[PDB]
Amino acid sequence: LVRDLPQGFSALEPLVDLPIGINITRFQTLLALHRSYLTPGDSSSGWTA
Amino acid sequence: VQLQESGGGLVQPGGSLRLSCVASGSVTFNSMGWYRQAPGKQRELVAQITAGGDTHYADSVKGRFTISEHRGKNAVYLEMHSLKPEDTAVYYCHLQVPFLGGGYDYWGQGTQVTVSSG
Amino acid sequence: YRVVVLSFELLHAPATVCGPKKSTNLVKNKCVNFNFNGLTGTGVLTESN
Ligand SMILES: *[C@@H]1O[C@H](CO)[C@@H](O)[C@H](O)[C@H]1NC(C)=O
Repeated sequence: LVRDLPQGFSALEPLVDLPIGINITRFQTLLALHRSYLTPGDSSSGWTA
Repeated sequence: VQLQESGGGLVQPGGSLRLSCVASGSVTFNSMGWYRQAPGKQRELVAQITAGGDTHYADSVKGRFTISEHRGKNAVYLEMHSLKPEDTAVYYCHLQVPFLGGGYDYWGQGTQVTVSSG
Repeated sequence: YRVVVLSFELLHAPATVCGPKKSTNLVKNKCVNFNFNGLTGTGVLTESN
């Protein structure tokens, strides 16, 4: 029942280091397309709006 | 990095010994896996234990491996008995640590175990 | 001629092919000089809970 960040504190544990060694300046997020681009539905073809 | 494992003993066929993934502390998990690989063949599966209680074994290892989980020392122990020379391999412990919803097992660590009469 | 080339990657990575930095054996309950992964010093080394 929280849409935004819930109030509280939680320490972050270090999962993994990656040996890349290149510059990074811009980033992007990849989502799952639940609907169809060729024949989009009227509604609910996505995931719960 | 994080976790680690080594050890193991070289024994004659038909013996019994306890492979142990040496503990690296309390880690969140739901599935512990013992897994074996030998050169010249595809890396194969040995057995998985589940924090809930599920236990799965490979088809070729019936009646010879017993898997157990110890939550105080948080280590999985495989007791192996009635050995035949097809177990000559190196054995790895793959984790389950939830990454985005599971993944990134720590099976980097290995234990070289060869069963032989000489 | 059987030609074998070993290319070693000395990059900004957690080293994986290493170990000839042999360790001999360790001693406990006795005041010794210790070099622990670069931590140099002296002391008695005991089991910790
Ligand atoms: C990448 O970073 C290096 C600094 O190490 C800099 O010299 C170089 O110009 C950078 N290149 C780009 C494309 O950002």
